[PDB]
Amino acid sequence: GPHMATGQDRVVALVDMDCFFVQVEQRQNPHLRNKPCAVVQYKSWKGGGIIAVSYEARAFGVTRSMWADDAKKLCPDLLLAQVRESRGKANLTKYREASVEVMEIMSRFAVIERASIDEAYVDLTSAVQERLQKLQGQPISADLLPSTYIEGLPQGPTVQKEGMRKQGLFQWLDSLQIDNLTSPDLQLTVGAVIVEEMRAAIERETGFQCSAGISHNKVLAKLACGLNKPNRQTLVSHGSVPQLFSQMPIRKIRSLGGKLGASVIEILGIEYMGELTQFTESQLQSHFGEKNGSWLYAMCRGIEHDPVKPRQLPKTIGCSKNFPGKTALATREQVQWWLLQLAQELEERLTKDRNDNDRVATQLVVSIRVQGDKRLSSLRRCCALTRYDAHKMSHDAFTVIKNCNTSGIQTEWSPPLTMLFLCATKFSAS
DNA sequence: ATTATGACGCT
DNA sequence: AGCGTCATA
Ligand SMILES: [Ca+2]
Ligand SMILES: [Mn+2]
Repeated sequence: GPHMATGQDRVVALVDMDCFFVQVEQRQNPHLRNKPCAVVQYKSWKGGGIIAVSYEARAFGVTRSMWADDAKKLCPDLLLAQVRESRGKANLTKYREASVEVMEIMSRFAVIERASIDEAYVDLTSAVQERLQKLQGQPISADLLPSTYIEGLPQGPTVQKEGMRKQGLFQWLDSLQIDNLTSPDLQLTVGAVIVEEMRAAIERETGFQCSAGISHNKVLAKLACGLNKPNRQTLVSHGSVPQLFSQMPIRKIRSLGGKLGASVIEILGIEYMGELTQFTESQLQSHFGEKNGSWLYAMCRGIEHDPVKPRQLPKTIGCSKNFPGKTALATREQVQWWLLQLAQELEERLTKDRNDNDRVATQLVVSIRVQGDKRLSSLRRCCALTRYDAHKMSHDAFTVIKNCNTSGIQTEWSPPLTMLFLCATKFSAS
């Protein structure tokens, strides 16, 4: 009891931009602001595929991975912004550059781990200790947490949402013991103060709104972030975990949304995260392996130790294109033309990366899919990447994959290719 | 005929 | 190394 770790040593936040590609387009085009709108890629096939949706549009049932023509059936007034096309393919440069804007602001506050194009983890443990010493055991005012929800509160002995938020925050702050600098609840609270400041800086300096979660580890921070979107932040305390997890579907936890999570549910005959506490660590290891079992055993108790890695930049730079249905590449020169298109975009991004970040990729990965296959990827081969030249890279890509062709005729390609992928990897300092 | 990515684990 | 899993706009 004295020695049982509680996984409360760190303060971790996850900051996630609201409807990110939509906000990027709304900043650019004021006519889209405060409207049901979505971002789409391509247009010919069923109006294009939606990849981001404003909250106004979500209210009509518009979702990601919906065709625009179908979204227009739910929301006739839906406004659409198209992803840029370059060299015959969608080009995401505008959103990658907006991502860098936000990541650079966050980095002023602390070490961040880039987790996607629109979100990053923050280890706030040191920043919190410093702010605590400035504070001199002075109470934290509700005024410093103007957009913060405390998960699980209010509780016990107003019908409007902002009213409930303040009720919960007051109960939380009323309870706090600001006298103890080592108190995990106090540490989370100060972490939340800092994240309010970070989110205010992001909005001031970019125009973009975001949500955030604050907790003691990455999984809880990610879960917290989702609880009160958009434009709000949520503090999930160690103490809030039993109630939170008691009705939390297992698939909601990061890494459990796929096959492993489905197996936890099936094998154990349970539905909610909290139900995992009734198994021994060895039981969980027996079913799910040493690593997953130990992870699950601690995670269902609110404990996880995965560090926030100090990495602000992506580890790989890749370019890919699908060729679905009848557009599949059936001739050699088709294949070679697109390999060149991909390689030209890759060269452009790599050259920019080398100048910005002082590094060079050393490996080129080539991937394809074949019609009827499998699997998102059918085949993956690597070769050396020694010069940032598209023509060399595309010639090299063709070399490592040309034996995939089962056509006796070398002018034809069989089976037709439904995907091409070029990825640069293994960066070295330059 | 969601598409275009990007990280990490297994063997 | 090559494959598979899981994730995000
Ligand atoms: Ca987001
Ligand atoms: Mn995200």
